[PDB]
Amino acid sequence: MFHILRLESTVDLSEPLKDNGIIVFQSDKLDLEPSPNLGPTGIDNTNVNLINAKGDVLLHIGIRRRENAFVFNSIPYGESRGPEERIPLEGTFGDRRDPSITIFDHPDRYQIMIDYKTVYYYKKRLEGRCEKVSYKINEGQTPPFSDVLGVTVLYFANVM
Amino acid sequence: MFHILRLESTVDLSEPLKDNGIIVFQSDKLDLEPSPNLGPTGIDNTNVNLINAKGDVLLHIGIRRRENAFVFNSIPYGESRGPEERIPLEGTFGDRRDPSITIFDHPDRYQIMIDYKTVYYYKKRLEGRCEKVSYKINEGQTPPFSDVLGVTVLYFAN
Amino acid sequence: MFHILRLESTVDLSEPLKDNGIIVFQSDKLDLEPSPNLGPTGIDNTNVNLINAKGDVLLHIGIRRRENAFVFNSIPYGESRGPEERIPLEGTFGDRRDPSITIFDHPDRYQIMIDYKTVYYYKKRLEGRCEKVSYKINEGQTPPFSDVLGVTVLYFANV
Amino acid sequence: MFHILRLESTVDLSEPLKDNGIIVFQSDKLDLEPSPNLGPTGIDNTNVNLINAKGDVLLHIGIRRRENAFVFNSIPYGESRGPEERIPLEGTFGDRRDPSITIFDHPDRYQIMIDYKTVYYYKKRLEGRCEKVSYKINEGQTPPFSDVLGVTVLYFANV
Ligand SMILES: CC(=O)N[C@@H]1[C@@H](O)[C@H](O[C@@H]2O[C@H](CO)[C@@H](O[C@@H]3O[C@H](CO)[C@@H](O)[C@H](O)[C@H]3NC(C)=O)[C@H](O)[C@H]2NC(C)=O)[C@@H](CO)O[C@H]1O
Ligand SMILES: CC(=O)N[C@@H]1[C@@H](O)[C@H](O[C@@H]2O[C@H](CO)[C@@H](O[C@@H]3O[C@H](CO)[C@@H](O)[C@H](O)[C@H]3NC(C)=O)[C@H](O)[C@H]2NC(C)=O)[C@@H](CO)O[C@H]1O
Ligand SMILES: CC(=O)N[C@@H]1[C@@H](O)[C@H](O[C@@H]2O[C@H](CO)[C@@H](O[C@@H]3O[C@H](CO)[C@@H](O)[C@H](O)[C@H]3NC(C)=O)[C@H](O)[C@H]2NC(C)=O)[C@@H](CO)O[C@H]1O
Ligand SMILES: CC(=O)N[C@@H]1[C@@H](O)[C@H](O[C@@H]2O[C@H](CO)[C@@H](O[C@@H]3O[C@H](CO)[C@@H](O)[C@H](O)[C@H]3NC(C)=O)[C@H](O)[C@H]2NC(C)=O)[C@@H](CO)O[C@H]1O
Repeated sequence: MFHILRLESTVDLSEPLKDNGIIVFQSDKLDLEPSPNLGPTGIDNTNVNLINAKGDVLLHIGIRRRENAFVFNSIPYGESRGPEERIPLEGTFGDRRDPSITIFDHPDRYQIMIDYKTVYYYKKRLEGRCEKVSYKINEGQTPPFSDVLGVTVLYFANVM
Repeated sequence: MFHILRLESTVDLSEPLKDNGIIVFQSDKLDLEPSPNLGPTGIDNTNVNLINAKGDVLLHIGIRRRENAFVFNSIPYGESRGPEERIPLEGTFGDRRDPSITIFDHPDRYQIMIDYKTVYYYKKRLEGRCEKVSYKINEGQTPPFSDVLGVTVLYFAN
Repeated sequence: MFHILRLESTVDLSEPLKDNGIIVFQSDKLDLEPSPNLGPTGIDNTNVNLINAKGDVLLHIGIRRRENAFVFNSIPYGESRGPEERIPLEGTFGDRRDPSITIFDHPDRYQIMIDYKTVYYYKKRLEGRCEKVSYKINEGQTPPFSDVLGVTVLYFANV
Repeated sequence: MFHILRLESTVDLSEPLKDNGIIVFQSDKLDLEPSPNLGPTGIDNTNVNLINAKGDVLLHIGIRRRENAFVFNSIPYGESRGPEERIPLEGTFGDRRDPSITIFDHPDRYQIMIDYKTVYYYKKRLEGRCEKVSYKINEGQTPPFSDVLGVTVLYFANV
């Protein structure tokens, strides 16, 4: 289904994401210039995340404008981050004034696409099905996307 | 392309909608119960609109929960509404949680679908291409959809 | 729902086309040059047809390479054709080597698209829902499309 | 892009399949009962294949109605096959009358779907991009699909 995902909020999916589910995060704007306001955290960070019932972040997708990179990671509920997996940020967005981040579920990894082009395969690290998604940003910053995202959960059979 | 359309706002399209353009208004909420607060207007009205460069509402689609109806109309810039064309509200959205209103452009009419099922063909009345879309509601009411809609502009296939 | 439609054959739809049904005839080839041989009819004609249960051709879409024009019409079963509605052929095909003719059903008219671009609205003339489709050509000619077409029936909500 | 693929033929793709290319083989018929005639091979085998420029079968997808299984493998041109990877046949088809086998390319593997539901991930074994596809059957048998398939080559951005 479709979900409205407001910046700084978590939305519950209607049901756990089934095998091979696809999640599309849609923004209507793209601003790759770093947030004019860095704020108290010292890290320009806007992220989307796939969460399980327990609250673990199965997949964290962070955009780092000041670091020229995407940061992928998994974060167990109430625990610290795992090791980061990073790819350069430049050359990913651009072709769409309305950028999208799509994740395709696979048995042991997530296929991550930017504007429907695959940029990374992230090996799963934590157990459980995705049941929630979030869109967060470090205190006092402005995101690279619209402050509201359209999130669509779909299956291959839905687009065929 | 994709647009975020907030309640009581107008969004400009990236370009004028071309012939046979398709505009999909997506909500992640459905609440067919009339707005608990009716407000000063006395009319429970939440609507989406297609507007030309000149500010004319080419097509107005109103949801009237208190009247069991959809109201379609066109409103010239700074003038009054045209005659209203209505159809029942019941049996359209049903209870699907993410309702959508899709408008498919034709040369002389708009095909209107609720949840991708065609409900009405509205004969065009005003000239000009759709260049902006809006989402409005009468003072003091709560809408039957989410307060933010995802609006997608597309053309059949690729 | 997908169907194989060979040249000079008719194929039953799995069920009649429902309101607002979309039928897409897909070819893997395009050749707008007239058929090398004209044959005995003297009319270079290849066509696809939407037919009801009683055999009536609800909508006939003919491609006339030598006449520079599509021909639209309806033919009751066992009777002669009605008045033809023509549009030029030039300017339709084709942004692609695998052309398609898509028909979108509407209560009173069909919307005809070439390569998903609308080229004409044809007012319905005969009663009944489309339950079969055909792909036909005049004796001794070769078509502008592949000798086999993929026909897909879909609805806006599939999409 | 669309292509007509006849049984016992090989069709060239428009260009080598790019990363994440999706290939959909569509049939307008489904018949899982074993081929009435088995033939001299003694193996009821109908298959589709993805082939590179050198003629190597990058991926072989075989339906074995008398063995209750799909057989996946890669076969270098003019060389014997490698080890087979199999999954049961039962429970994959049956939901629709027009079955399809989709292959979604990944860097080191092919994601295989039956009726758009993923059934297997086959690790790539041979080098080179897919440039041809084929549809074959053992001598004297009839296939579980129509004798002509619609083959669509697309990329996620196309849907
Ligand atoms: C102290 C130590 O052992 N080493 C320091 C590193 O931990 C530190 O790396 C940065 O750490 C922060 C906090 O973990 C990272 O930011 C977090 O990233 C995760 C996803 O990986 C995300 O969920 C959090 O939202 C985000 N935090 C905030 C507040 O934005 C950050 O990416 C790391 N940066 C790196 C590794 O380049 C570095 C800081 O440069 O210092 C070490 O001394
Ligand atoms: C002069 C006279 O006696 N006529 C009365 C009608 O005017 C009245 O119609 C109602 O008028 C209002 C105001 O136009 C309509 O509401 C508006 O609807 C348009 C779309 O058509 C929309 O753009 C506006 O947002 C909306 N305005 C508000 C404030 O919500 C309303 O739908 C009409 N209702 C009808 C026709 O039933 C009718 C009864 O209402 O009585 C006549 O006697
Ligand atoms: C009254 C009279 O006899 N006048 C002649 C016209 O009938 C004739 O028109 C042409 O008629 C032929 C045959 O009907 C048309 O081709 C047919 O087109 C229909 C669809 O409209 C198609 O289903 C048939 O397959 C097809 N027949 C064949 C054999 O291909 C043709 O389009 C008409 N051409 C016109 C009207 O320009 C004209 C033709 O010059 O001659 C009159 O004498
Ligand atoms: C040690 C030894 O001799 N091994 C024998 C195995 O080779 C044999 O396996 C069967 O082999 C046949 C022929 O190779 C297999 O069919 C082939 O399958 C490939 C794809 O894997 C396909 O491309 C070929 O078209 C196809 N050949 C024909 C003619 O259809 C078949 O799947 C194998 N069946 C098995 C292994 O279950 C087994 C068979 O019992 O015997 C060994 O002794």
